[PDB]
Amino acid sequence: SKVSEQLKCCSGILKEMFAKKHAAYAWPFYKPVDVEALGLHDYCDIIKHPMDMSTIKSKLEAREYRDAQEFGADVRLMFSNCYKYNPPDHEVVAMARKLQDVFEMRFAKMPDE
Ligand SMILES: COc1cc2c(cc1-c1c(C)noc1C)[nH]c1nc(C)nc(-c3ccnc4ccccc34)c12
Repeated sequence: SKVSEQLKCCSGILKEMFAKKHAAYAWPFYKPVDVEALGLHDYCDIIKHPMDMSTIKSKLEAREYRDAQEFGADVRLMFSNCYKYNPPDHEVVAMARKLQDVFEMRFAKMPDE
């Protein structure tokens, strides 16, 4: 009951995060950070656990998340990596804050029974 409902909510949230209406700020989070293409030679020294929306999508499709808290932790890990690696005034950090606001506002509405 509660768990299947929670996972439909998580799937809905991730689908919205991929939607065209949020694409102008969500697109850097769609795929794993390409360290070689972006020349981020210190990325793996700073970030021990990379995360992105396509990875979260694959984990939802594989039924890897047992509940909403685990899904939530991966979404927040993705934003935390962005805040850790990039300076706070970077354009990508402004995009992260906007996409995190979309996520947190809907994740707050998670079914609780
Ligand atoms: C600066 O952070 C990123 C940039 C890009 C990214 C991921 C990250 C990233 C990091 C690091 N930590 O968390 C995220 C999210 N994926 C990309 N794909 C492409 C093709 N271009 C860019 C990009 C290149 C140059 N300036 C930009 C300015 C703003 C936004 C994107 C870019 C990026």
